[PDB]
Amino acid sequence: MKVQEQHRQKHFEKRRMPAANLIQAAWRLYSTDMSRAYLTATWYKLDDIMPAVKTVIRSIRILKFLVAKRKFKETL
Amino acid sequence: QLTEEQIAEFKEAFSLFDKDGDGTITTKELGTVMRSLGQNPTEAELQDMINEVDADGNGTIDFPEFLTMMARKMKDTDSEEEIREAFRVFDKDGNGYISAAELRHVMTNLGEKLTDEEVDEMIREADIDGDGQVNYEEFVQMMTA
Ligand SMILES: [Mg+2]
Repeated sequence: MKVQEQHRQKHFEKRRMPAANLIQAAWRLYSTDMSRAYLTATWYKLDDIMPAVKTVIRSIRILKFLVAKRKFKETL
Repeated sequence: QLTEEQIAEFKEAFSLFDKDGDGTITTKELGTVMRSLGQNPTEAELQDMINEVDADGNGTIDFPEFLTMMARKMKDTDSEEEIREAFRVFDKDGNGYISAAELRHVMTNLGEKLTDEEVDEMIREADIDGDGQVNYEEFVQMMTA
């Protein structure tokens, strides 16, 4: 009865950590193209001489988002 | 739908990983570049990243797989649905809204916790009116665009 309710509250709280990880990885991926972290003279110059560096950083965050999305789906 | 130079840019990034030029990215080359930037992934984390895009099964990323991954980013149907499902886990009313305070709370206390400056940049990217509520459905539309 009430144990069934506190069980699904415990099966649901197991999703809250992977759900936060997915949101965090999604936001960090999105912020790669707009964050003030990259709005410096250093990154503009770095992005001018070797734009591959920023693309590499984005590729890593995409791979991390994909891993985070799977682990969240594995808690369903 | 990718321009010829847009492909050349992704090829340049792929070549940074693929240092020896054999057309594949292993855990060695993926982790070497990550750690050159100051990151410290574990070997298991590198295997999980590669397995997300390795459609052959040999434990590598080739350029076609890399190109598709870079083109899709988060713009797919499955990403929009699962990110929305993640926000729902922190939606008490089931109304598609979450208070900016509760969003700040979960981001800085669960999982790979966001820094204070990170979550501040996230809250500024969403819009707040009235009771401090953010419409996270329009927030995931912004991220997956
Ligand atoms: Mg190689």
